[PDB]
Amino acid sequence: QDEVIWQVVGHEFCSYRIKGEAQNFCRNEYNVTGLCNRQSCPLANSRYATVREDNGKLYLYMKTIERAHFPSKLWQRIKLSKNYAKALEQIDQQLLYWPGRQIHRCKQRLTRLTQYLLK
Amino acid sequence: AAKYYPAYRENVPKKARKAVRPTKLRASLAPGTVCILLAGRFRGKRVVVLSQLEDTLVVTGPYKVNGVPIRRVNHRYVIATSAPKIDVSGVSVEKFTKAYFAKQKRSGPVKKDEAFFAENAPKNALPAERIADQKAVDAKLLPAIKAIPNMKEYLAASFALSNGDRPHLMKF
Amino acid sequence: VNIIKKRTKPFKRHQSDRFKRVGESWRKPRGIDSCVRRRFRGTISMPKIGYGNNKKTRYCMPNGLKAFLVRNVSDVELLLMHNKTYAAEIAGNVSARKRVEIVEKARALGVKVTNAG
Amino acid sequence: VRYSASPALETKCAKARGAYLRTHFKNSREVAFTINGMSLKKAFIFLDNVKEHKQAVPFRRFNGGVGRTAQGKEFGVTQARWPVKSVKFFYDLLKNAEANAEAKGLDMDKLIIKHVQVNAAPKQRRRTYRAHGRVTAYLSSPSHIEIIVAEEESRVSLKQGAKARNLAARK
Amino acid sequence: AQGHRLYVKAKHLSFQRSKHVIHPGTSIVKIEGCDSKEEAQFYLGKRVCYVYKSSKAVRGSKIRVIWGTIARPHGNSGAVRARFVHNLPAKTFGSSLRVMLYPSNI
RNA sequence: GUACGUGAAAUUGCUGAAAGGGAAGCAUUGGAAAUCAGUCUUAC
RNA sequence: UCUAGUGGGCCAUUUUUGGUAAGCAGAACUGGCGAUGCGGGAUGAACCGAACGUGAGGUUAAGGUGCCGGAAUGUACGCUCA
RNA sequence: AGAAGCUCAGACGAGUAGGCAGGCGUGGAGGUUUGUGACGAAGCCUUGGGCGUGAGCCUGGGUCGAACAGCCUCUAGUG
Repeated sequence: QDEVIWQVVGHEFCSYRIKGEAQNFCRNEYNVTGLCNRQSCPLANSRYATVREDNGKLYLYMKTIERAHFPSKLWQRIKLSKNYAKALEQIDQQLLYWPGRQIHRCKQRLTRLTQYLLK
Repeated sequence: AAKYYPAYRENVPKKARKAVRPTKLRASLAPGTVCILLAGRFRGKRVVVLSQLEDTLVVTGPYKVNGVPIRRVNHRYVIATSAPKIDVSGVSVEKFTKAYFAKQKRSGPVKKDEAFFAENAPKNALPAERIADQKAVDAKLLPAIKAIPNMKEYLAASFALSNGDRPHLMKF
Repeated sequence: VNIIKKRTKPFKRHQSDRFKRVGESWRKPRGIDSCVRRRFRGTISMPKIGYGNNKKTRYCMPNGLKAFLVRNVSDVELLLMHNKTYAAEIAGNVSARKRVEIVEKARALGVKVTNAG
Repeated sequence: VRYSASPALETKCAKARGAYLRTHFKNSREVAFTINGMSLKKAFIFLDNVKEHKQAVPFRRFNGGVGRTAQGKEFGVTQARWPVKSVKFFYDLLKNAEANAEAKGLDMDKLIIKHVQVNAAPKQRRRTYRAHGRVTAYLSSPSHIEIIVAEEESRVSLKQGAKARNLAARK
Repeated sequence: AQGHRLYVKAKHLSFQRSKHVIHPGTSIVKIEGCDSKEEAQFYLGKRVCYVYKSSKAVRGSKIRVIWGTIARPHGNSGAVRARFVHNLPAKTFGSSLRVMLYPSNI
C-alpha cells in the first residue's frame, strides 16, 4: 500500500513535487532531503521524521503507522529553542532508533536552519 | 561533535601512492663548481656552488667579487662549467637549509605599498647574521680563487653569447 | 573536477549569414548537394553527440553551480540543502519587492544568486 | 518629437525641425552633408552662393549621372550640382534655428551647425501612363529635416617595485 | 653592448602542416646554428618565447611575451617543433624567437 | 499629438568605430583593440 | 508478423558481342560511385590509400621532400644536350 | 536505492530514399503550484552574462502598459 502511494504520487503529479526539466525537488512539509524518492518520500513512508524552521524555533515532526487514518493526530510536534549542539543531540536521541540514516540528514538540515536563524 | 556540519558527505581522496624520494642531481654539479646563472636578476653571473640542497643548489659567487649573495638556485637554471674547482670543504654548509632561505608566511591577499618597497631592501630586512654568514663564506672562499690565477676576475665577469656562438657545439 | 567545454562556439545554421530570412538557429541540412551535409573540408561543422560534455560537469556554471530559476521565497527554500550544488536565479518577471525579499532569503540560505545585482 | 543626437540641451544650443517637405530626399542629403560642421554665418554665405551658382553642393552618395563642374574642386570632387529647392528649404530652417537661438539668448558669432540630418518622408505617390495600356508609379520622395546649432565643440609587482626603488631612489 | 643575450636566436617558419591543412597548435622553428636533428636534440625541452611590443601598458610594460617549449626535431635540416602556451599568430611567419639555455642540462 | 496603444524586419539618414589593390560572406587558430563574468577575499 | 522506399542507374577490373570507330550500343564476374567525407593524383562522382563520434599525443598508408609546400639542393652508379 | 534509481566492464560510432526512438517549440482544455504581475504581465530592441551536441532555454540593461507562466494529463487549423 505504501508502494502504491509512491507509484501514484512519486513519478507524476504531486503538490510538493517540483519538476524542472531534469530534476525533482520535494518541498513537502515533512521531508528532510528536499528531493523526491521513496526512501525519503514523506507521504509514502509511514515511519519518517523531519525538521523545519518557525519564528526562530526548530520543530521536529514524526508520524507512525498506528494513526494513518486520522490526519489531525497523524503527525507529532516537538519544539526546540536551544543552541545547536543540544539541538543535535535531540535529533540524535529522537532518531537513534526510529528512521535509519535520517539521523545524519536531519543533522544536516538542522545545521542549515540554524544558520538561517542566526542570519 | 562539531557545529554546523556540511550538507554534503565529504569526498575523501583515494590514498595516493606517491612517495617522495631524494632528488638525483646532475653528476657535473659537484660542490665547488663554477656555474653560470641563466635566469633571475643575476643572469649571466658566475657563481661558486657551496652545497646541494634538497632540490636546488645553495650557491654564491663571492659577494666581494661579483656581488651575488647566498641564494638557492634550481639546478635546471645553471650551466656547470669545467673551470678548476674551488675548495668548499672548509666552509660550513649545514646551516644553509630550506628553513634558512624560507620566506615569511602571508596567508592573505593583502600586500603591496610604496612603504612596503621602501621596506625590505638591503638596508633594512637583511639580518646582521645573514651579513656575517656572507662575510664568513667570503673569507673561506677568496683565498682559493686568489691562489689559482685569473679565476677571481673570471668570477667577476658576466657570461654572454656572441655572434656565431652555438651552445650545442660549445662546452663550458 | 573543473569544467571543460568540448566546444564553445555555437552551431550557426548554414547560410544564415547571407540571408536574413534564414536565422542562426541550427537546422539540419536536408539538401541533396549540400556541402555542409556532406561534410566537405572547410564547411561548417554540425552538432553531433560526440560534442556532448562530461556528465559530471554538464549544466554547470564556471563556478560549479547550476542556475536554478527562482520566482518567490518558497522557491529559494527549495535550495536549502543544495546551496553548494545550485545557485538561485531570480526570474525576469519578479517585481522589485520580491526581488529584495528573495535576495535576503538567498543570502540567509547561503545560496548564491547569479543575477543578484 | 525628440531629435536624433545627444545634443539639443537647451542651455547652449538651438534646434529646428521640418517634416513632410516636398523636395527630393537625395538632394537634401547632399546639401546637409555639405553644410554639416560649418559656422551658421558662413553656412548662409554658402547657401546664397549656391542659389547664385557661385558655389556648388558636392554629390557624393547620390551621384549617378551627375555632371562634372569646376565648382566641386574646393570639396575635392568632380560631381556637384545646385539644388535650389533643397537649399531654399535648408535656408528657411537655418533662419528658424537662428531665430530660436536669438530667443534663447545664445551667441550668434560662435554658433555652428552641430547636427543636421535628412530622413525619408512617406511617399505621396502619383500615376504615370505607359505604352501598351500600362500604368506605373510617379512617386514623390519628401524629406524630414532636423538641424541643431550649438557653440564650440597601475599596480607593480614585488620585483618590479624593488627594481624601480633600487634604480631611481638609490642613485 | 656585447655582454648580454643569454638566448639563441630563432625564427618562426610556419605552422606544422600538410600540403593543404595547417595545425596551428604546434609550430616549426629554425634555430640558428642548428643544422641537424642530432644538434636539435640539445635544444629539445628548451624554453622558447616570442617577444613583441604593444602600445598599451600591461602592468607598466611595453613588452609582452608568449612562452613555449621546444618539443621535438622536425625534418633533417635542424628545424624543431615548438609548442606555445598561446598558439603563435600567423603574422609571425619569419619573425624572431628567443631560445633560452634553460632548463639546462649542460 | 489624431500622420495618435504597443511599433518588429526589409529599407533609409545621422553619429561613433572598423575594413577595403577586380566581390563579399564562412570555418579554423592565435594577435591586437574594446567589453565582461566568474573566482577570490575566507572559513576553520 | 506488419510495413516503407525502390523497380531511369552509372563507372572500373577482367572476359566478351554489335560497330569504320566513338566520352558508342550490349552483356558476364567482382569492386565501387550513386548514398562518401578524408589523405593523394594541380584540378575531377567512381583512380591510389583509407571509410568518418568530440579531442590530446605517437606512428604510418598512398604520395612526396629545389621554391611556391610540411619534408635530404640526401647517398651510390650510370644515361641524356634536345 | 526520483530501482523509472545507483554501479562496473567491454565492443562500437559514415550515410541519400526510407523506417523507428527520445526530445525542443506553439495555440486551446482538466488538474496543480499559499505560482509571477501596474513597486510593470505580454510583446519588442540589445557590440551584457549563463545553460544545452542541438531543437532551445534563462537572465542583466532599454522600451513598454495588462495580463501570463512552471509541472502532470487532454487536445490541435502546432514549427
